Amino acid sequence: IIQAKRDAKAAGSYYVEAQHKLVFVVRIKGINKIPPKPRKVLQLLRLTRINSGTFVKVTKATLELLKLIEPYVAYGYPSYSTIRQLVYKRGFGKINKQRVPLSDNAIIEANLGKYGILSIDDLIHEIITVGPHFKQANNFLWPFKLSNPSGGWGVPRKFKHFIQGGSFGNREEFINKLVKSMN
Amino acid sequence: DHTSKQHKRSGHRTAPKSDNVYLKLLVKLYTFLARRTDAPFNKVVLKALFLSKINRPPVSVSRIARALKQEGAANKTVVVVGTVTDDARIFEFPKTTVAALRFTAGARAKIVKAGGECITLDQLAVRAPKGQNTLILRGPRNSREA
Amino acid sequence: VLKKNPLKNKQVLLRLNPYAKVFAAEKLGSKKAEKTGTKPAAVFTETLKHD
Amino acid sequence: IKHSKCRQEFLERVKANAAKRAEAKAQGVAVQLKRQPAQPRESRIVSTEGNVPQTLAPVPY
Amino acid sequence: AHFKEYQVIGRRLPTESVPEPKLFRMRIFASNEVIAKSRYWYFLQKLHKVKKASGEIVSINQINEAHPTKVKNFGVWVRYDSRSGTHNMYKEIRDVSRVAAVETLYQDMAARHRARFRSIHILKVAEIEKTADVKRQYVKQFLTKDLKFPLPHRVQKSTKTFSYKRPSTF
RNA sequence: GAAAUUGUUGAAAGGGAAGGGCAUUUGAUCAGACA
RNA sequence: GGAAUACUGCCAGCUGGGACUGAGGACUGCGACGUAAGUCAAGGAUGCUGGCAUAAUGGUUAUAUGCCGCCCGUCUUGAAA
RNA sequence: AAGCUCGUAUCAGUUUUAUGAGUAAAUAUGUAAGAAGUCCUUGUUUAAUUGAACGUGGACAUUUGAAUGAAGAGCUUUUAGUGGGCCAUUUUUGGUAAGAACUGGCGAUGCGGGAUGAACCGAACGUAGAGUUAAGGUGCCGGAAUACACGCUCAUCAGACACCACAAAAGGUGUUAG
RNA sequence: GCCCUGAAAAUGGAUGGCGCUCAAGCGUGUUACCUAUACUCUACCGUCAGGGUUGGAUGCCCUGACGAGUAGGCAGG
RNA sequence: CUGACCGAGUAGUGUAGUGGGUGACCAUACGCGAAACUCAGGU
Repeated sequence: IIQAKRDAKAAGSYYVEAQHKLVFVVRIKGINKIPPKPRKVLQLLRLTRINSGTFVKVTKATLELLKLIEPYVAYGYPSYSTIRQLVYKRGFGKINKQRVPLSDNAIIEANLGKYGILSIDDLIHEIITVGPHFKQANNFLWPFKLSNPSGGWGVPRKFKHFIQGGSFGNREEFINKLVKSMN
Repeated sequence: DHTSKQHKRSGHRTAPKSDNVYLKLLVKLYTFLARRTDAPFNKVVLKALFLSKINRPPVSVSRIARALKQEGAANKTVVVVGTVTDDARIFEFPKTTVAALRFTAGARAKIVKAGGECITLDQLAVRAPKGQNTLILRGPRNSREA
Repeated sequence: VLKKNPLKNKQVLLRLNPYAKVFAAEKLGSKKAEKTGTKPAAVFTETLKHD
Repeated sequence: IKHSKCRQEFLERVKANAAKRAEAKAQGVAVQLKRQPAQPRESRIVSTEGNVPQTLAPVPY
Repeated sequence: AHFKEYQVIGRRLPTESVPEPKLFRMRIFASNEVIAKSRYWYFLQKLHKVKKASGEIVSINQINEAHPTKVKNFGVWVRYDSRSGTHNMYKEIRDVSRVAAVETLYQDMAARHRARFRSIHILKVAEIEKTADVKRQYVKQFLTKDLKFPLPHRVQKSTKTFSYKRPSTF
């Protein structure tokens, strides 16, 4: 990507990165006083409780859902390091009906080898590099229970758009910093 | 946050309401068989044992003959979880083995006369641990006034 | 009984991913790049500094 | 009272999907008849060789 | 923290019969790339018929100051929306760089006019190389040759809460 | 031979209320075990 | 024309100090260091040392102080009224 | 509450695809996204088994007909309390200064903040240990910077943080900038 | 933009008080700080759910989620 | 009687602020988004 950018710049052209196919969404507001529409949208995304997030496939259907829950969630484009740290620290794989930690590659293999994923690294690759079995891996991963950001959210008031100096909204590149503090 | 009920109980029974000692022994035996055999027959028999008296209508001896007339069912063993009641409407009873919790005096006498052999559920399980060559008959439920 | 955390206690990290041992050999984080003389095009530079 | 193209297009798409399934069974290939939502646009190279990028300078006031 | 300058170019994503639009560009001041892109979209939507859904940012690059260490008299034209109808405003700020000049302008507008960031429009900022064309007295006074002034009533800061010397100024 | 109420002796506190909750200092009192 | 620094992100880079927790209870499993024997920071604390062996720690209560606490039941869309 | 029959189960207070409904949007409202479906052939009211209808032969099993999520779906018996509630938001009407339609709260609600509050901002509650935050604050009462940086105020009832219990036009030879 | 009038009553009174004027007032920007029964990590009681157990069976072990509440229902004491 | 970077991203509208304003009202960010109208063609 960087080589293509340099070539375009040196040849009187402006290379544009492909629109990100993966986003990370973290709940920012509580349960009380949530209108039914955003409440149902968050429920479908498995954002049961505040300071919890899940990986969402970037699609026009999911984009419209995110548009509705915009005031209540903060999301962006996670980096490889952030995804790896999340999977290694808060990585809990869904088994029949219980939340079991991914403490060994054997556990992942016994419940996700049907699709060729048999190790935590393979799951991380499928998540960051959205593949055909992205939905299966995303559903298999339990929603991440994230702590509050160490050092504060960095804004006087959370309930404002990121463009307006708040916390929610689109923080595409700054989502990694928030995730690292919250992880 | 929650989406379903805070705490939801299972929609199936665990132990019979009756305190009969012998019935509980059969329940224990069938639970062990179902857990260590996974046979659908054992699971069905275990589930039927938890049904109440109303939900366990008696099966007439004529109804046993009804099933035995099916193609290939002449030699199948008939298992009735409830009680087998006699029926004078049938004048000839095919010679067959019947397994049930309780057998009425008339039904037992008719079965013995017809060359059959009344048997308890435990004996049937001993003969058929996996429920092979077994037939299950459930008595009419709409018959009871409701 | 207790969930141990990767990124520290390197035994668990090596258990989860044997490639971590190979990662350390070259360290896979400080690899030297290759310099190139791809000077930016005149149009881009003119449009950047100028309005 | 209501009878519109809503269902007619569904049957037309069903027929098209059946034809595509027949084609993919005759020739080895993924059936690919499952509709997919609009996907993000891929990367591409844009050049200003044709027209210089003008500056708007939001003067209107 | 400090404001950043980004060059933002929009494409107005092409389609058949509408290929390769003119690639409009703008100069945007913002603290981060996201805010710069949002402001660029806000200006573009008002200027002509374009939208974020039907457009994309061709490229964003930070415009570093050519001479970060040099005193310049920056001429500023700003349209600010007060409680009543908005009106034009021309200001001059003696600063070291465009970023610093814009940062000082924002504070000056917020203080002397209560104009918030939402209501501030940056029409144009241009360095004034000439000297005879300066029109604002408060910046002109600083251009006098060999200018020297004192700092009367200097006040010091004390770490301890109690002082025995009863300090003085200068 | 109970409580409401009262007197004697011992202890404690009390500047227009008392009583209660988390938390500790001081006074009194108290059970247990030591190849 | 030759460089750094600033900003930014990465390091399955190193390391000092402080706080809480010691839950499980003979082995079985996943891993690392070793030619091997074996060892280990690898599915939950071990090793050594000192004082006391008693009102020393600790419980009950009298009372000292940091903060809080409105008067019980019924009724009322609502009460301390 | 008691449960009964089935079980991967069809579903969804949500989006996307297709289009009705509207000089006429937006929000919503209606139907579908098929295995209980599609196709070739063929048996038992039209002039004609021409066709409807239900069967047999044959072709496709699951990228099988969009996304996401689902402590499963349906079914039977019976019953304790309420059937007058109050506050807040949007639309409509009325109006110098209340009546109908929507959704969220209190009533049934603790905890932090607004010195207190039922309608407010956070957040909904097992008993404990450590850490990070929300709103709210960093002169003392009151735990936190008499923190940093840019501009304005002399007020003889200044000023001091939405709901809070709230005034402007206008006048001033007060003051700052256009 | 800031200030006075515009905004006149009756016991004495309240940005909450003390109190403050390059504010400890006003608009805005930048940092570190205090914490709720909220969030993150862990110990324990209980409810629920999924498994193991023929060698105190309603018994014992492992795993996962949760604990608001008036009228009222059930269950265990 | 059709196409259009044509009205116009205008009117209008869902969502959020301890946003401004005594009030009337207004601006911002996440979106949707027209018609009459204009040019040409049609008849």
